[PDB]
Amino acid sequence: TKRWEGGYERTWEILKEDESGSLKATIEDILFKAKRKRVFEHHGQVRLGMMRHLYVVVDGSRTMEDQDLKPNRLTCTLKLLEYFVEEYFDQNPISQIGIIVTKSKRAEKLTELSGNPRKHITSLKKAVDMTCHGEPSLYNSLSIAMQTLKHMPGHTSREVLIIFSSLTTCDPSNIYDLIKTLKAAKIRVSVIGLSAEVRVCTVLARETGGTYHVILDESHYKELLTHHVSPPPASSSSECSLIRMGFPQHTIASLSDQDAKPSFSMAHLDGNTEPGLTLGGYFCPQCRAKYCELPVECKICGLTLVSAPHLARSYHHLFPLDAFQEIPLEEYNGERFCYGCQGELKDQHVYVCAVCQNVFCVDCDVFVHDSLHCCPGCIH
Amino acid sequence: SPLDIYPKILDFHPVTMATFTMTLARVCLCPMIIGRGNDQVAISSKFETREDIAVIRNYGNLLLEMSAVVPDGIVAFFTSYQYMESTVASWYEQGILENIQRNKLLFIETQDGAETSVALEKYQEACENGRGAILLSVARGKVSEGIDFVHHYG
Amino acid sequence: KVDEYGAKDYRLQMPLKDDHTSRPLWVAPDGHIFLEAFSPVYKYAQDFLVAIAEPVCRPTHVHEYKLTAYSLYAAVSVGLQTSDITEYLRKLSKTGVPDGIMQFIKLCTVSYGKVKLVLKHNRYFVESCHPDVIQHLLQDPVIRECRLRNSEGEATETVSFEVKQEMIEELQKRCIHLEYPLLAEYDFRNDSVNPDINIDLKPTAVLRPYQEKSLRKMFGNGRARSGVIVLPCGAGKSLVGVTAACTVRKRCLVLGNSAVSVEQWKAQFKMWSTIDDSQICRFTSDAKDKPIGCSVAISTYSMLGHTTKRSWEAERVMEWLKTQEWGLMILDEVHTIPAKMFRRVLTIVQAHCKLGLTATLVREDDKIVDLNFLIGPKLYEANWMELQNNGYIAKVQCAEVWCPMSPEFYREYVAIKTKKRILLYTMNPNKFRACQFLIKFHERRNDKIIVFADNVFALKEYAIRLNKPYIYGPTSQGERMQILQNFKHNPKINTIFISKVGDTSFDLPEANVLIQISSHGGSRRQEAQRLGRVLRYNAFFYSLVSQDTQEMAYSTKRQRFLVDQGYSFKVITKLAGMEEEDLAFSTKEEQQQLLQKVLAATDL
Ligand SMILES: [Zn+2]
Ligand SMILES: [Zn+2]
Ligand SMILES: [Zn+2]
Repeated sequence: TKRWEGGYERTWEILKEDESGSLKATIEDILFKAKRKRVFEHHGQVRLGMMRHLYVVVDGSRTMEDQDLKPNRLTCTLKLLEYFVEEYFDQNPISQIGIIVTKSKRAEKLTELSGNPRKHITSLKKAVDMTCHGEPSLYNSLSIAMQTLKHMPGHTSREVLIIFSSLTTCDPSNIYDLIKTLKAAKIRVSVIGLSAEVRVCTVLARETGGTYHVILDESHYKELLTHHVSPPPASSSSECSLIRMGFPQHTIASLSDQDAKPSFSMAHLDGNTEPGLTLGGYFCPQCRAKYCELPVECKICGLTLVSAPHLARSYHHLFPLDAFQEIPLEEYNGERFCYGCQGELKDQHVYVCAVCQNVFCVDCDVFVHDSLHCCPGCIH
Repeated sequence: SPLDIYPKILDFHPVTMATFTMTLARVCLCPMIIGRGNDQVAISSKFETREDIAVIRNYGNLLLEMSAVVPDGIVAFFTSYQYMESTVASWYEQGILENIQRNKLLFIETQDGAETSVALEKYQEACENGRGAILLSVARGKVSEGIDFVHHYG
Repeated sequence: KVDEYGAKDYRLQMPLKDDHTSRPLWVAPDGHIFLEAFSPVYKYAQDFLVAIAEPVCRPTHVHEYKLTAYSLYAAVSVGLQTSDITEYLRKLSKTGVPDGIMQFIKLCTVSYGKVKLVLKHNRYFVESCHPDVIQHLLQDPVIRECRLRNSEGEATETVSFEVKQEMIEELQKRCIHLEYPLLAEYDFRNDSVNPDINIDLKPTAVLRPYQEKSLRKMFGNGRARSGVIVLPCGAGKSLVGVTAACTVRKRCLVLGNSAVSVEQWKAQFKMWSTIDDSQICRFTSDAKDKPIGCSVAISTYSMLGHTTKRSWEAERVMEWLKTQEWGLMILDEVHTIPAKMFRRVLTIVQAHCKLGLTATLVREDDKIVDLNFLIGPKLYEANWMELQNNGYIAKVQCAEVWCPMSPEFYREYVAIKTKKRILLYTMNPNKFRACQFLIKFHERRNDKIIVFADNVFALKEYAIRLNKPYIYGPTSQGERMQILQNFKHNPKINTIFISKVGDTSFDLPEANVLIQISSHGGSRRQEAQRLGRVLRYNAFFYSLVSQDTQEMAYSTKRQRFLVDQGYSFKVITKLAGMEEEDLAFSTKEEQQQLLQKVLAATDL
């Protein structure tokens, strides 16, 4: 049989009248039910993460000159890569990104593996005017990625992302041995092709544990990149994994005090133009090196400089707020004012925290569970 | 396909005349017939036009720009060994076969059984990785029915 | 009733406004329903009103529905009874039901199941539960010719008699005039006379909830009745027909309008029904895939109603086809059913259920009312606004941008009146510049463009000027097919011109920009169909008209259907960057040269 071949649904039977005007109670109930449409979780997915050293491999062959994506594959790929880098650094505080470009059967490490977002974006913008020639070489790119990631600590999740536009790759040696070596190195490899499915890419993704996808259009490309943004799940406890990192306070300098000390920035010193000799900035807690951007690993002492709010923004996942107990207004024998907004309690249901036993209205409960992530009563 | 010619080619009395077409969640095959080329000239393998330069150039261009869209192996069939060798010689004479070579590897099937076997083996091993390859053969050859081009092959 | 301000005022008629505003509904004495969309009970009220009345306008805030006899017949066809509908209408009134609506509803709903029309052994019979109505309609002179030979009393069991097969339309037309409407209910669950086929749709063709409502309303109590389902072309229309055919599980007949729509229906069946090619046959004198002995047969109009000598193979196929019953005869593009030759196609074949599907039910010559008894009542009418709000239909930003008439053309426009002015405002240089600017702007952003244009004579110089592909319309079959095939998967070419050919249900690929110039006179159906070719602000379509010409009135009068559907036409008077780049007809020399070639027609 079929679900639609039975009886016609009569949804209007829900409403009923008993006092010639009780429809107001029904519409009030409908309005109350309309709220609380969320699961009280902004993400609802992975509640933790792990440090990722992600390498992005970009094809630079003649196939990038194709105009499947306006204006050409290279420009759209670089723009979406800039967006991906921005989002990935936004959602990963202590992750690192390296960029490799394959061209003319060779691989060039365009950018070093680091956590600076501006440097990667600058390199990508510079690479827009490159020359597309030759054929890609997956073997060389994977060899470079493995050599760079061979010495990385085990607790970090080593991931390699390949954007393969051309359907042909030139390998100076056997590639399956390299795939076995990568599998022994526990390196995750994911490939996002553009033209069609390639057997070698699928085999590599399956053996290394990654995912292989093929782009349908620019929207699908962006969706795949956004899916790759999310960090992989992490084990409960792996090893003694830690890292010595500093928290440089943003100490500016004012000429009113006698300690107005100008200093050239370490990052700006390598530029062709005159480095910005600003009044102040971020001073390294270890060697007093001055930096303008964060998070940037210190050039002098090798210390990692991170911003504390960025790390703290994900702390609510570690200690999620328990759902409040829903109690009807009639059954609660106490104050009729919300503890959070001081508003009068007129809703049919009142929510009470299990810890401090305070009273919160529907709006305040939703605000606490969605944005505040902390019970105001428990703070006191 | 013709169920009316087999009963009369050999003395036969069929009572079935039954055909079946496979169906899947998606169309697994995309047959298409290519007529005139980019020059609006027919690419028919006519006997009077076997030595024609235009048709050979169109065939080479089709095999070139086709080799860059379908990866990991393309199986091409020609009318005869003589026509196949005359076509590949003309392609080698022009600066066109190198463009196909730099995309996919070219393997030619010959009458030698051992040579054909080793050519098939190297074609398979080249299609295993991302190099890709082209297998040129003849319709009326022992390699046409001796092997099956399973998925990811051809 | 009073005309103090020229408005029909019924303040005194319905004062029942007890408490206070919770019912989002208003009734009218003669008949009308007003619904407030911004109410918490909006969905339930919509579900109730759709099953009982058809809409007349669906803007963003206040919907307006109309009560008709056929709407009440459809409502009582479903399990809803008189008491339920009356009590729920009174439940949500906020003003009180006038004592002119209850009587009308009672009269409409009382005489619903009294008379039925049934088909058995290739014989049409009329069966009545109450024997008195047989004598009541016996005195009607027109009914007496249906019986042959005079059908004494057909004493069975319940009084019935046979009727003439070729004159079934006349008795159907007379019965509603006699306030005894006929119903076409086919209880396919228990037939045991029909060789039910093994059709079964694959369990992977999921359907949206809006199609679920229409399908459920079609099968209310285990039986299928004839009706009309209106869904947009971009939405899923053929899927509903395929699902209905699978559920009926009987021999299906599909009728299309064009010789290419039969291929579309065959593809839909091959995609969402899991039926072997042996059973599926197309009868259009093109391949002749042995239509004799088939489960589902797909053909087109203008061939089942031939008034001339028919082909020998076609004659034999028609003779075979007119000798057996059909289950769920499916009609496509039902809006153009009430024609001189298309109506008799219904009477030339015998079928139990007649299911008609269309996207643009609007038609001139007020022949849609005839379709109420030709096939059945208006079953489902999709709400396009909420359909596009779900994101499954492209939110097309409708535009109505006009261009001033150039002086070199307006003198000739006002000088001539003998129908020669059609080309004049069609070939307006300003409209040409606006169209070229829109084409270039949308090509610079890589958007697919379809340009509709009637008056193919103008379209010739309109398309050859820009050196762009165009479909004259009688070009060929292959050329149009290859042009449309390479139109979608080619970045080099993304704009085509169509001359009234795209005014039906074709396989045109997805497009985002539509620019129509010099369309038909007042065909709301044509504009609705053209708008349907874009949806599938994801997209937007423009209409170009010439000011101070009949095109202004035509565009105003042909958009009243879409505004009832909820679309709003923003007026654009200035185009940004008109002089930024170079366009055709920049100087007056070529503009005045155009006058000689546009007056060179002289078709006398
Ligand atoms: Zn330092
Ligand atoms: Zn509160
Ligand atoms: Zn608390």
